Amino acid sequence: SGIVPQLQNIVSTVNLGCKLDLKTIALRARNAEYNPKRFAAVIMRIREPRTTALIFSSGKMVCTGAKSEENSRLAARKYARVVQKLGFPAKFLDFKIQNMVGSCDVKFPIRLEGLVLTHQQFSSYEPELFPGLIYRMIKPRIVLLIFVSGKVVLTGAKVRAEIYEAFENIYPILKGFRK
DNA sequence: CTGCTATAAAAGGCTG
DNA sequence: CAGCCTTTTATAGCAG
Repeated sequence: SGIVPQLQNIVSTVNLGCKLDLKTIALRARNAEYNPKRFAAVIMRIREPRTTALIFSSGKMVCTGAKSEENSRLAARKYARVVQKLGFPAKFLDFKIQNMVGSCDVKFPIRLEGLVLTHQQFSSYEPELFPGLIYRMIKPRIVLLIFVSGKVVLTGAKVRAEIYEAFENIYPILKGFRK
């Protein structure tokens, strides 16, 4: 297509390998908060890579907001180090990229009303509920949110190649419905 | 503007 | 048990 989807968000998980005292973490770490009555984890943030972590008493952690796999792992290690420095016997076990989000612009308006008819088996489009056509692709297994503006969001990927494969698969289809 | 509408994914505690 | 809740991010509609 000559168009490369840009990564906008990465969700990763890692296991610190030890029970954690969320109250202690919340009290001592800057940009760390804990309100068990609202959510069961410590919400911690760092400005670089700009991300947000959810740290559970179990030792498991969720890292969100990075723009790349590297940046996601880098952020996860920084959060792990913070917990480690606090005094907990933290490890860095089974780090894994769980979801990746990409977006691009095909630079032409799309006749979503048309796409939905021909690709009924993969599309959900109710403009009065949400303006984007939701395309549930099978191979690769990725969900695309296709807009009239020609903007496209792709999500559900574990590796970037899946975002690229999905976009390359949809491109010839969107061209067939230029508005 | 805010907070909804929809998408994926994980963590784990909570309600139904 | 299932499903909600929170967190992130592109996208773009809506009522207040």
